[PDB]
Amino acid sequence: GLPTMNTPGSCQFLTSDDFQSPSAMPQYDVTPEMRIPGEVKNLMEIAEVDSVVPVQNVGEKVNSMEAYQIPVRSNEGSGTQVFGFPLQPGYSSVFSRTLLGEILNYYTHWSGSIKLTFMFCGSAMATGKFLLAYSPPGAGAPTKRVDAMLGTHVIWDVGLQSSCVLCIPWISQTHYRFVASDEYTAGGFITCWYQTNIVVPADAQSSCYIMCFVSACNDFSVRLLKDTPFISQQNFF
Amino acid sequence: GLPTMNTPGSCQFLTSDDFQSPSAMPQYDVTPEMRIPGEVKNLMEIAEVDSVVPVQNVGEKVNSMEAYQIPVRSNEGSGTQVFGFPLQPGYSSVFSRTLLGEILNYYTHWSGSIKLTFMFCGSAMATGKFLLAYSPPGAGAPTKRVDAMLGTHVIWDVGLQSSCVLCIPWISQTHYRFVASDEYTAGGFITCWYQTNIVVPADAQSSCYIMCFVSACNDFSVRLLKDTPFISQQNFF
Amino acid sequence: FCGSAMATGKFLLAYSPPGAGAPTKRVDAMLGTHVIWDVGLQSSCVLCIPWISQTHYRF
Amino acid sequence: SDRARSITLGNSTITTQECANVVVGYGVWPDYLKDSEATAEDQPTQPDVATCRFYTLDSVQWQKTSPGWWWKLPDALSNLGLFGQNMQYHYLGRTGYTVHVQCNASKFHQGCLLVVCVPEAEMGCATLDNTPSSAELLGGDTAKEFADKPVASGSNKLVQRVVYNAGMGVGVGNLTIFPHQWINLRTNNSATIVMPYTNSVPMDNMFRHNNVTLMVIPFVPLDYCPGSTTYVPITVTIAPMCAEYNGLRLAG
Amino acid sequence: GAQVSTQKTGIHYTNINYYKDAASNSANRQDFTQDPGKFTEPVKDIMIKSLPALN
Amino acid sequence: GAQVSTQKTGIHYTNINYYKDAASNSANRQDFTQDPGKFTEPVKDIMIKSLPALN
Amino acid sequence: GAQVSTQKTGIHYTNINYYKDAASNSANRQDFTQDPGKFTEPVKDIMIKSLPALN
Amino acid sequence: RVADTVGTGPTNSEAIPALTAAETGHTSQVVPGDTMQTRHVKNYHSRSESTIENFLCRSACVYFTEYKNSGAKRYAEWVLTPRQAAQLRRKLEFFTYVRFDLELTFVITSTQQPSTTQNQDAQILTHQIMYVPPGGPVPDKVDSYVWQTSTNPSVFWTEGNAPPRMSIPFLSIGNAYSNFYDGWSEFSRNGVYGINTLNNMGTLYARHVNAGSTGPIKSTIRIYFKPKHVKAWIPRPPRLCQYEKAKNVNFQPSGVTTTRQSITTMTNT
Ligand SMILES: O=C(O)c1ccc(NS(=O)(=O)c2ccc(N3C(=O)c4ccccc4C3=O)cc2)cc1
Ligand SMILES: O=C(O)c1ccc(NS(=O)(=O)c2ccc(N3C(=O)c4ccccc4C3=O)cc2)cc1
Ligand SMILES: *C(=O)CCCCCCCCCCCCC
Ligand SMILES: *C(=O)CCCCCCCCCCCCC
Ligand SMILES: *C(=O)CCCCCCCCCCCCC
Repeated sequence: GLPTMNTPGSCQFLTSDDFQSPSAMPQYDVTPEMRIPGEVKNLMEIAEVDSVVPVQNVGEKVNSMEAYQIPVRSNEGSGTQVFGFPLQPGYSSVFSRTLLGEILNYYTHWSGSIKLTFMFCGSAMATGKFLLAYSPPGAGAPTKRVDAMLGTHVIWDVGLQSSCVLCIPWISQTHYRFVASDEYTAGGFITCWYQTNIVVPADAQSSCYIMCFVSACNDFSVRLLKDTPFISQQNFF
Repeated sequence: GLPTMNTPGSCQFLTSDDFQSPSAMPQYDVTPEMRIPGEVKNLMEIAEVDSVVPVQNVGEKVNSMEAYQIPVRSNEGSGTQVFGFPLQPGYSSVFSRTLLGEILNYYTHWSGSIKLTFMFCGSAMATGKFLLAYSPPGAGAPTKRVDAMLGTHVIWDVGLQSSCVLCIPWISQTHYRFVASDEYTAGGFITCWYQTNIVVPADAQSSCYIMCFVSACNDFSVRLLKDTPFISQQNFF
Repeated sequence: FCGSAMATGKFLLAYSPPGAGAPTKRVDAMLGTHVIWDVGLQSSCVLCIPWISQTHYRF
Repeated sequence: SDRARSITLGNSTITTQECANVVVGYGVWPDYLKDSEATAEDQPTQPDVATCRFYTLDSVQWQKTSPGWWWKLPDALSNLGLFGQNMQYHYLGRTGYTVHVQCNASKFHQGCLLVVCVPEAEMGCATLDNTPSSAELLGGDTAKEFADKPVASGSNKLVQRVVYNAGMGVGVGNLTIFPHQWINLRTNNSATIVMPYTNSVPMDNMFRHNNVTLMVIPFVPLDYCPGSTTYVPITVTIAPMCAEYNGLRLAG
Repeated sequence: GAQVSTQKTGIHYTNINYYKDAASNSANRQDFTQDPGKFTEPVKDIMIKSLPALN
Repeated sequence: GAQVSTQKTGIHYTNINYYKDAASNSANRQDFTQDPGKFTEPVKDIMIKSLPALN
Repeated sequence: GAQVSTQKTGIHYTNINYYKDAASNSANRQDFTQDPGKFTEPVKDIMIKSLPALN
Repeated sequence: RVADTVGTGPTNSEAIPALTAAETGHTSQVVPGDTMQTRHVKNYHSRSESTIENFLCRSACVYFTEYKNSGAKRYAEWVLTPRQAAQLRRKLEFFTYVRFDLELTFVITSTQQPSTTQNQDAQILTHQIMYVPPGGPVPDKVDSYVWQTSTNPSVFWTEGNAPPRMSIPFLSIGNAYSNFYDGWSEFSRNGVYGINTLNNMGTLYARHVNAGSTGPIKSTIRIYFKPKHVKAWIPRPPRLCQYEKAKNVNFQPSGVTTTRQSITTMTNT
């Protein structure tokens, strides 16, 4: 016949290969398709959807709904911190089990902007202002309000419209950052402070909560598939 | 199926082969390129760059900067030799660890012209003349100035313009010469003499130095890749 | 420069705007306007002092 | 004529009477980052004439026995001017340099220097299972010096400094592929190199990466007869080129 | 009956189908259409950013 | 979709790409462009041989 | 880029070169040019048979 | 490529191509016809073996590890670097920044180990090599759930066939791999020096999928890297010293060259 020669990689099973293989059932006609609502064609469709972030998660809070709630209250003075967590989804305790964060433990690399939304869930007599800050890395976390207003920030005023978005720009030396912890591809720190006290009248609760959401922007992308560390087994089920 | 027949060389791993092989990560998009200064596309680009030659290298000189320095001084008469080394880069002690010489221990064959540059590093009151000679092989090294002026030579006069180039023509029976020592592809000998004494006034040093440089010309080429004898190991690092 | 023709040297000719007192080190004086003067043939160099003033005239 | 040169950046002006031309990088002149190579999405800070101007570093004596000197580039200007005050408030920045080395001596003196700007000059440690500390590599406008004899191996965080290996384990006579000039005292008294920004990322933090290292190495020692000047300094002057900074935060 | 298509790059390749069943063909790797607007913005009224979400 | 290119001689060969990734292709052996003028002559002023390098 | 050449007979075959080096090609079997006149008749003067070789 | 020599006759001129100033940092462009009478030569030489995509594009053994079908050391772990083995490492360090695609090729061999087991009778061995991208689960034993390979690239190879091979893209987060890093990853400038995450490209695991024999068999896997589609920037002086460590540039001070008797002698010692 036709003289041929085999090359390295013949008679191997590579799990990522695409080759054609004969059907075991030939001339089998499959059932028609129907239009089912909500077809998914990309996983960045469903990473652009808001998901409640468990900011609190200190001891026994993860075994309750108190994880999702962020305390804020009427206190003396202002310029006290409300929360702080580091930017690094798919590593951080805060972000690893969010909807964004679990489409990001299947990938090694990530790029793009992330938008946090906050929703004030006090009474309609409560009012206040917050400073929602993001600091690039290289100087540690800000420990005062005056240190935190030197970074990117938004001042949020609560009225009608009970949410505000802090969009986190992409500021990185590299085009991608590792999903896993590395100090070369450090993300920075996201902190919140009282710009002004929570002020309430009599007969309205002086303790209120904030809920946080996280989603990707439209410039976001992920790269390089890998197994997730979050599912295990000891035997077949 | 299609009748085929296998030939000798099937199911071998030849280390120099070019064949296509499936990617283990399919549809992976690589990071964009940026223009980084100083892209290299050929190694004859970087063999055409001058590199200081350690002409001296006699005993304890190789463990100092005295290797690179060539003594010249005011002496009685003239027609005394300054240095001599054989033409054979990638073998000779003088040339094997020069920048030219180390892109030439990865190759078996070499061809073309080589240009030596000399730079006088006396004071600006010092003056002198030299005879920079090259003798083709077949009569041994010249042992007198009058034997050395029968070959290719340049008389170098020191003034403003403190360098002079001795370009070594290609004069060979064969189109290529071996990198390694062979007497069939002998190179010849490069020697230097006082054409005139070094003359200085009072209060200026009568001892001066010369530095030598080496680079390939634009007609230079190398052929036939091989392992270099200059890197070793006993175990993995 | 009115040395001999074998003498050579370099100088830093500086001008500092006011508001921080006179510079007391070379490294303080190179943060203002300056010219590095090299002596060779051409034995003069000009330090031109720009007009940097809040007002249009000075007393 | 060909020996006269003047370079004006900001306030500063340099003038030389003996000049060997200007070497420019890899034939690439400093430029601002393009929007088709940029990654960071914030608006840059470009201070212009408050960063891009000549800064003189401390002088260092050239003696008959001197082995050489090195300065690591962004961290030798880190305490100087508003160049130093933009790189501690920002996470990122990129810049090229113009390095000018001066050294004048009479026509009865002799010696030769090699002036090189070496991209990413990573330097060995005296002890082979340790890496150097940051107090042995970085000056701050003070020069670090080479040695002429091997550094003994203790339990050191010391650099292995020897002139002939250049502290990197390479031949010192092969450093001539890097942008370079020679100061030969019978010809010229100054050397000018213009480096462009060289990195594998478009901007980088400058307080933990040094992307260039200047080295001044005697190849022919200083020599003179009795009656001449015995003190010959070497001054280094460095100007940023097209500095940008991005990622404004708190100082540190 | 060969198809010629572009490769994933920062050229072209050739493919012939050898079997009579369309379930024997290699996987479809290069389909990049997407529409996140079903899961984001499922609201009946059109939201305009730079205007109140609630009047 | 075959490419036909010249061989290294002191004829021609045919090549088809079989994979959908451009990192699966055979090595580029025949790119011979070069420019030594970045590393030799990096000087700002144009040097003319047959004229003084320094006036 | 196939060559079609005649076979040795008392038809035609097809050949494609698969490699980028011209030292990888199959042997040249069908080159039948010859010239025995270098080794026979190397004489300066033209010899005519049917005439004396020496007058 | 190679240029043609041009003929030249006698001169006596104010031209001075031979004289130059080497202080300018410029390599002289003198050709042989400048300094002497030459004939015209046609050159047909080429510079095709000294392309960067010829120099670096040959398979080179980077590492080898061993593992057994019994006892301890049931699998082999290796973090992919081209810096364990001297020869490949030196070639890449003619450059500061490189960018390439790998082709991995594995030569897997097996050797019967001495034992007092009576009536050994091996079945054919099948081996699994599993590439794990940075992060994610790491096998801690043979027979863990990590060898499922649901999303990790993996190959299976039975003995007496052709070596496996696979292509790897350019996997850097940067725009080129760096062979040198003059910095710290920490902002404090403490910790390890010269350590960077631009050159991460996972870990490789290898095991037997069956113990074929009742007796002990030990396998050796050798990994070969072949760069291809190469681009390289900023050339550097070659390494003069022997390497000591795979993560450091540390060296023992070495002389410039080997010695010889005199500065006029025509032989080496
Ligand atoms: O290697 C893999 O592909 C592979 C290994 C483990 C695996 N999942 S597991 O939950 O870790 C698991 C671990 C062990 C066993 N298992 C055994 O090891 C075994 C031995 C003998 C009889 C039955 C069994 C059996 O159920 C089954 C599952 C899946 C695949
Ligand atoms: O043959 C080659 O491809 C090969 C042989 C040697 C080699 N490099 S080496 O530095 O000479 C070297 C020499 C020996 C070993 N080595 C052993 O021989 C060995 C035996 C048993 C366990 C561990 C090892 C082990 O590290 C490792 C490296 C690379 C490849
Ligand atoms: C269209 O299909 C014709 C184009 C040329 C086909 C070349 C076919 C290659 C060899 C046969 C593959 C047959 C698979 C059953
Ligand atoms: C262009 O590609 C069409 C030219 C003729 C193609 C012949 C194809 C040879 C056999 C198929 C190779 C297919 C590889 C997936
Ligand atoms: C000219 O070469 C095109 C003619 C048709 C080519 C059919 C090719 C046969 C299969 C591919 C051989 C490729 C060898 C690398």
